[PDB]
Amino acid sequence: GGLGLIKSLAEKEKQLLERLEAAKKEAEERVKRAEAEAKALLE
Amino acid sequence: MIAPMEKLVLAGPKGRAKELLQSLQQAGVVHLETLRPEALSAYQLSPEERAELRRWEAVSAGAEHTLSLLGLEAEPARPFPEGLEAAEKALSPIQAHAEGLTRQKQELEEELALAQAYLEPLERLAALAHGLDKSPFLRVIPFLLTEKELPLVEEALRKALEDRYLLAHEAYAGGVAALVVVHRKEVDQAKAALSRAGVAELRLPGALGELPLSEAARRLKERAEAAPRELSEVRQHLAKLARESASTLQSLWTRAQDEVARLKALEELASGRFGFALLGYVPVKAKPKVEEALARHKESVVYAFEPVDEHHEADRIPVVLDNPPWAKPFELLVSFLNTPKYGTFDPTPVVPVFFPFWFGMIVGDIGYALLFYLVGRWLSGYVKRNEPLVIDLFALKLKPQVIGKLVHILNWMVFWTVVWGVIYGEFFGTFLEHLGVFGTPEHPGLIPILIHRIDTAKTANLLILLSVAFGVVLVFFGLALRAYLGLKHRHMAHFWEGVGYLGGLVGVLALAASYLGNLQAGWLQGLMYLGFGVFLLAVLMSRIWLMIPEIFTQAGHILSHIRIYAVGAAGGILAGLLTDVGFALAERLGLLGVLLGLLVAGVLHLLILLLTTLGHMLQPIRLLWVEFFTKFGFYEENGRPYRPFKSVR
Repeated sequence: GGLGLIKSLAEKEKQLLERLEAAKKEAEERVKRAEAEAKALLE
Repeated sequence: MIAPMEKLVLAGPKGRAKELLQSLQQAGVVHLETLRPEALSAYQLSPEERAELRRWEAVSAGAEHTLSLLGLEAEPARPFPEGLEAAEKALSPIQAHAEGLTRQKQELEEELALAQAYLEPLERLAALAHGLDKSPFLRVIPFLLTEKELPLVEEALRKALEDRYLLAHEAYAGGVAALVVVHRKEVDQAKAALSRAGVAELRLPGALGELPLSEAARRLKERAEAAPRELSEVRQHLAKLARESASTLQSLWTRAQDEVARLKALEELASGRFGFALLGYVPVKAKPKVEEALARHKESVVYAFEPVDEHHEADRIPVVLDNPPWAKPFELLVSFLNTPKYGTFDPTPVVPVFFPFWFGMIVGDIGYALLFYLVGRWLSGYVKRNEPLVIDLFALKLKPQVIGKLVHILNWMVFWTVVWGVIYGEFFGTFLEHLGVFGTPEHPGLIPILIHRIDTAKTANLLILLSVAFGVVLVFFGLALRAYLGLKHRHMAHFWEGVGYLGGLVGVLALAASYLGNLQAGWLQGLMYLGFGVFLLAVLMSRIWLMIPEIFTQAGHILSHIRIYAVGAAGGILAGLLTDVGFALAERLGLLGVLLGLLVAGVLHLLILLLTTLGHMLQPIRLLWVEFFTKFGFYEENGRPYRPFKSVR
């Protein structure tokens, strides 16, 4: 019941932390791809 | 009875949790619970929220200090809903005016006291010092001193120059103003020698002992002339400021108490990492209003409304009384005891059944019951005045609901009191001496009374048997309740203990009535044998060495019920002896000073009533709390209290 609600809020925190870390990793990958494309444009 | 005290669990986001905290503070029907451990955060809200809470707490503390300086009392009322800075700006004008007034009036009173302390003597000294006030050849040591030790100071004056040192006490001889004037350095040595002989130059505080004595006397005369009207106007201004600002101050104080309570309640939460969850306890009879408030929330959020834990360790679960409206006033007397084990039976209805009957059988004076009804009428008039019952003699301001419960208990006890006083046949003590409204064989004037109350040889055995039987039935009910609680809680130790107590008590009562009472112990021989066998069998089923001392303690607790009959008979015999001696020395000695002798006898009877009837009413309740509570335990961890949010208004 309420302990399941507490663990559900904790698992929602875990899922949102996983989503934020994956968003940061994909953003770093997209920034690296943009840097490679800009290096290609400069070359 | 013990309530259900259902447990509630709530969860959601954070701002919705703050709004629901405001809701459950407005709907303060659930006591709080931490439940921090399993996968939760601490819900440390904010240091900015901590600073706003410190601002609100400082506002409430300053409001309480300003109410104390205003002299008014801090009463909870309807709150003043506004911002914290606006409430601070409103309070600080009033707080600054109150601080300035409390400084100025106290300073004016202290200035009036210091001016009147040395008003006339400094005036006489400045009158005598009309030649050398600041003349550059002589100092002035004036001493408002004691009686005629002026020769002892004249010894030091002769130690100074004799054709100099004008040193005498002129007038105002309460402090004889021995002023001395000689020189600068010679007068310094002379003042040292005079202080060695006992003298002191008048060094007062402020400016009266810090300026020239003529200007000091003029300023002291101006202060003494002005300080009375200044203190009166300051008291009038303070009274008008209190009468014009205490309502807004109390509304702001109630709102600040509400906001500070909400701030303190926000600290006790448990977060869920941009989520929040909490546990609490609310009554199942209050589940409807709590569910209406939960639907009144912004989401109707997930409220796991489970019941409390069962009789195995319901200790964090709170407790609350479940009594009838007739049984509602007994909860006030049961509040002297602690809360229950949440599965322990509240015997407060049996308390209102038995202690009213025992107090009726104890208090059987019709004059005492008439005084009780008259005091109930006076307290009912005071409750019609609807003030809190404030006895500054007792220093107790009580709720008028407590006074109404006391009046209802007084009526419910006075019914049985008048009933047993008719059973005792006692009218204002003993009015049957003059007019026999009861019927005795010695003096038949009317129909008979049940209790003779002067004759006891027929009454002692029956009164002792009834007082034994009431306590025995109470002890049997207590042992049965202990065994039933051990069965319901699955505490087979307590169940076997109550069973062995009942078996040993039955065997001991059978053996006592057989051996010590009459003959024919044939029906009781196997009774005592089976009772001792059951006691030994449940002792082996306990094996805890709960020895014969515990059984003898229960036996003495059962036997203590005869003291109620003893105390009732003692109070009746004392009132009868007082009324009989008064009637004898009044009518039988003279039959014309009957009014003064009756007044003296009534005053002595009222003094004896004020001395003894309170203890007579308390010792039935004392024996009831000693017997019925302890027979059911009632000292086992005291449970938890139903402590929800107040919202006192």
